[PDB]
Amino acid sequence: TRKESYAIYVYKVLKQVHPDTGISSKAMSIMNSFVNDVFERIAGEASRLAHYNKRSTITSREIQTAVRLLLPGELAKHAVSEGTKAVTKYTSA
Amino acid sequence: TRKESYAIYVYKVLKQVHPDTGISSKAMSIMNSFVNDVFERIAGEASRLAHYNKRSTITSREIQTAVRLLLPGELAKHAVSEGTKAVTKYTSA
Amino acid sequence: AKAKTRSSRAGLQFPVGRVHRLLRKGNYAERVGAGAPVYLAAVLEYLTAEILELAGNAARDNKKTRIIPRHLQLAVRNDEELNKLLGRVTIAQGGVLPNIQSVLLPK
Amino acid sequence: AKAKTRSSRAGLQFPVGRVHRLLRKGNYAERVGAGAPVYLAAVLEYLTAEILELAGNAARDNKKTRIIPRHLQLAVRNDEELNKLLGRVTIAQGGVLPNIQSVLLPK
Amino acid sequence: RYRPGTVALREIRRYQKSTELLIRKLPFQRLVREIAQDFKTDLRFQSSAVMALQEASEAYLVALFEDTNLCAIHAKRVTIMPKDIQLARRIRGER
Amino acid sequence: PHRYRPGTVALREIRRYQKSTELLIRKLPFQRLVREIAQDFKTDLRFQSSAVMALQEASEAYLVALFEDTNLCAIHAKRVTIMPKDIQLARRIRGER
Amino acid sequence: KTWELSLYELQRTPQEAITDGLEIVVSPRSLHSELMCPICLDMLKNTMTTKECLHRFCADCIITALRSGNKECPTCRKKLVSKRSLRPDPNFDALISKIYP
Amino acid sequence: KVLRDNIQGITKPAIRRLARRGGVKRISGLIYEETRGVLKVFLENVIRDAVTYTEHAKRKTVTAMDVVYALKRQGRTLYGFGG
Amino acid sequence: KVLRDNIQGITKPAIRRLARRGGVKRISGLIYEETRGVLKVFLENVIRDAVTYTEHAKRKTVTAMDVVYALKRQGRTLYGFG
Amino acid sequence: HRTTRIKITELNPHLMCVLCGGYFIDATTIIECLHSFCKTCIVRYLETSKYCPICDVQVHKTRPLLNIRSDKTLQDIVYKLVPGLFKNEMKRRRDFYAAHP
DNA sequence: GAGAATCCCGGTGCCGAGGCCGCTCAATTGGTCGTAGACAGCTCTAGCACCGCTTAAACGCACGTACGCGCTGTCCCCCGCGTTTTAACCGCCAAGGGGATTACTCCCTAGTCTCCAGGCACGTGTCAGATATATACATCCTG
DNA sequence: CAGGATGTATATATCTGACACGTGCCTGGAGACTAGGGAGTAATCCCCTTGGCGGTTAAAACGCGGGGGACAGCGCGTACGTGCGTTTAAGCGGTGCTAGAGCTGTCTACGACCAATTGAGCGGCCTCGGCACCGGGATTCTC
Ligand SMILES: [Zn+2]
Ligand SMILES: [Zn+2]
Ligand SMILES: [Zn+2]
Ligand SMILES: [Zn+2]
Repeated sequence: TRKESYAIYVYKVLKQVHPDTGISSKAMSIMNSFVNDVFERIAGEASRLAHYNKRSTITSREIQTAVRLLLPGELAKHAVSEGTKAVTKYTSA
Repeated sequence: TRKESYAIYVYKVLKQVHPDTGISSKAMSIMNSFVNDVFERIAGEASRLAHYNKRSTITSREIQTAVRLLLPGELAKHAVSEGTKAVTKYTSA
Repeated sequence: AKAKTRSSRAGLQFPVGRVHRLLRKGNYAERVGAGAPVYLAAVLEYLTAEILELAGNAARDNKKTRIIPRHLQLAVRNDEELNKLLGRVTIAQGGVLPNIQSVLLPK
Repeated sequence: AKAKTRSSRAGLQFPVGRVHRLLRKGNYAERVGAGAPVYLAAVLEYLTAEILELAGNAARDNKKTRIIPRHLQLAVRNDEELNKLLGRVTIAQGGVLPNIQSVLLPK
Repeated sequence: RYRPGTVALREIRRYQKSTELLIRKLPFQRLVREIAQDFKTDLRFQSSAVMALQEASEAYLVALFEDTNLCAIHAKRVTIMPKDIQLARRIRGER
Repeated sequence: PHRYRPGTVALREIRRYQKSTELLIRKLPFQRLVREIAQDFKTDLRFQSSAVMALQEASEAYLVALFEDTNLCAIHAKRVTIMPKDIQLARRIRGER
Repeated sequence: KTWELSLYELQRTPQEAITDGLEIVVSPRSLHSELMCPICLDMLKNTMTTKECLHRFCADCIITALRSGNKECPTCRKKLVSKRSLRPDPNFDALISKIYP
Repeated sequence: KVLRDNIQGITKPAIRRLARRGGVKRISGLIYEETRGVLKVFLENVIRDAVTYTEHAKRKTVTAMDVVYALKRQGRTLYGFGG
Repeated sequence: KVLRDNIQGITKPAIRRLARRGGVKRISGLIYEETRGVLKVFLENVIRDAVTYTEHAKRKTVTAMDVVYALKRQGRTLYGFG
Repeated sequence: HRTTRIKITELNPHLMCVLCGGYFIDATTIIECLHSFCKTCIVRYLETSKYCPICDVQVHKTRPLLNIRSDKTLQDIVYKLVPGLFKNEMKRRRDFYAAHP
């Protein structure tokens, strides 16, 4: 059956960053594993935060705090900036 | 507001194994933390197992597999045996 | 009919019902089987019994009738399997095991 | 009702809808907010963009046009923050950094 | 007058048989507050929070000192040096 | 005839194996070792090719990291040769022993 | 390995049990080396057996021996992690009770 | 008043006591400074995580629960203070 | 059969190649035996966890997913296999 | 202690092998439950089942021969308790080996 | 300067990366409904700031000594390399085991309601132990 | 080897504050019953794994000469342990304020759930360009 993955989105980001550069199958598998690992890390952190504060919802604030806890330094700062920009764009549109 | 803990149960187990030995408050808090940590570890492993096998229910088989995965060697063997006897006694009623 | 606890039904001292509630409300799975809490309660009870037995033995060696964090630490760290289970675990007021490298011993 | 995807609404390339579905079915919490999938998708997109940019730089510094696990490993371990994030991560076919301790070299 | 090393071994035995905290409470609390001032201003600290931080600090430092002593013994010495600590942390993965 | 001094060929091999990225252990011996070890847990076990490939990749990465730590220990001990004492120190500090 | 039966062991007939009612006599020093605890040098009580070596001890003796000294067997120096490396032996308990009540 | 040079409160006898508990017989002179730096780094990391937890909790006090949660996050899980 | 005495499958040149990739210039004689023992322990742990996963899955083939999950439990998460 | 005299039939239940019905010859014990049988009996039974004959406890996952050990203490115990056991066993051994070289 | 390793340049081929097409199933849109929690308000508690007294402990300094750091010498044991051998690897084949899929049904657990007792907060008597003092024994150091 | 000095575990006596036990109660656990979907079971397809066979070497195994590094012994001088007098501030105990943790009521907006739908994304196919490998010079490293 269908086995979903982030291959097309990773390819879109790769074309956005380096228009003339492609990727291999093993590298796409590496990127898929990385995206899944980071997704599960952030989601588990947000779930732990929500349980810790007796909250039944995972919101943008929980995701932001999870990102700040996990990512170090400049990566965390820029990830928070990108997430905030996406959130405001969503609420504006 | 009541704050539930495993204090009475750990005390009952202590009275079962060492009838004449008491416990301190710090020791009770440490044992409660240990019980909570083992509980969350086993539950998380069972949840991961169920998610990997595309099963929506946590069963005694999942708990047994989690116990086998985390506890090393003789501890795992004895814990599996104890869980098996407990489940057999509970279902034989 | 008369209410009989699931812990008494399974011959366990630990709260099978409370474990079931924590599993259900812990966001671990959509559904939780009936035999799942009993197994987990039995495992928790056995682990608690082992640690308490070792700590009480240490207390009896130290001529004390009260289990303390030092006794808990001695019990945990003197057992290889328990130490592996709690390798990343820090016990408050537990201290460390008496251990001096032979090279540091006087010659 | 002209259907507009949430990823395009938030200006993201990553699948906001798929992330939201994974948040529902990932057994993380009883309910998931509306902005959480967008925030998580933006974070994933930024991390992917940084990793792919560094890998493409590594490949261009190798005079190839296809990103390989060797280039990915070089980028990850040459970025300090990315290496700290992926310290316990092992990339298959990644190799190791070319380095030798100074005492091992003649002078 | 005791020879060097005997009092050190006595102190090792005494501090290994005891479980009390070895860092002074008020200086450690002041250090914690100074460090936390860089993250959020006008913070408050629970006494239990400070005690937990101190217990973690002592446990981490004792483990690091055990690894450092092992490094020093490996280097055929009984004196610990900063490069022993650096090697221990590098192997652990903290640097 | 031409003879290289000790250490030069070793450094050349270090450079070539650090620049290159193929697996260093032999596929069939590693697969046989994996099957022999798995004989203790289950019987008539089967392995996918990707399973043994992942096992080999993880084992080689772990051994390379352990050898890096062992080389650091040997250099710390004012030596160039790795030693079993160095390996034991590295594992004990990492917490594997 | 180390378990292949010899030529004799392939077909050895069972030892017929003495079913007739004859009594056997034993001196108090007959089974000393077999029923003596290596730790307390006394008769066994609540027997525990190590898995790796099949060596018999009293429960309290072996528990204190493991808790105080090293995690090795008092007899063959083979390592045992904890008390879970041993099991009680009701067969030896029964033998002791019937022989010396 | 912003506290300053409070790391100097981590005394040389205290570092020696910690080393003695760790089984160290002889201590060099630079060990004290190195240990002060290492302790400062470790405390910075743990306190940063705890303060982040407190900020998410919409609170102005760091609690023992937040400290324990940060330690569990960093793999240094601590017993005796709840959780 | 039994499949006995196969740990020697890892050859001395293979261990030397791994050390060379690890940046080692000079190798002692007992390093090979020590590395064989360490690798045997590591493989025992990882394969034990993987076989436990497979047995819980009611399957008979150890999968790359099972190996990845075992490594992730051990803290050694591996990328590239899913 | 004093000299003891006891009936053999009272000791048969603790010195007999269940699989063969006879006395323990070359006693071998499974360590997961500490159950003793004759070496040939348990070894022959183990190619057809991985479970204990008595309490049905799984002796091992794959190779049950990995969890059986020679019970030397029990073997000398049954030799001392049963009169003529050692001589009778050696007699059958030499008689079997008197015809096959 | 001789010789081995490796980089730079040009051909060739091959195989899988990327683009295109068809389908399908899940993400969108719209609406309803239930409740999570946002917010305001109140309580009370424990965290902060200050004080003063006592003495535990840190600081500074003197001094001796033992141990870290060259330095040398040796000897033995990995290294490099040549020759032999051996089984890994690639390609190909073939069989069937079981992983994966689909359909059916059944029974097991979420859910709701009612009832009641198990455990939690609270209070109190009591004894395990931290502390104090004195004493005899084990370690250690020097003459 | 012995005698002095010091540290430490042993033997009693205090008194006390934390612990074990009694009690009210109320909220969460237990009994009963329903239903609907998850999972167990059966049948089937074909993917892929196991097993084998034949070359072809790449690579492993063995042996040998030897140079360099590990190990040991030696010497020194400096940095650290030990001890003592002094100075610093930690610890204790009580006081007082109050910012903020924690609990509660309301009602409101936000998220789950359901129906219809359609377009993004996945499976399959095809082709052509990037890269592996080939070989030949040219440069670099080594001895
Ligand atoms: Zn005994
Ligand atoms: Zn033994
Ligand atoms: Zn028999
Ligand atoms: Zn049995």
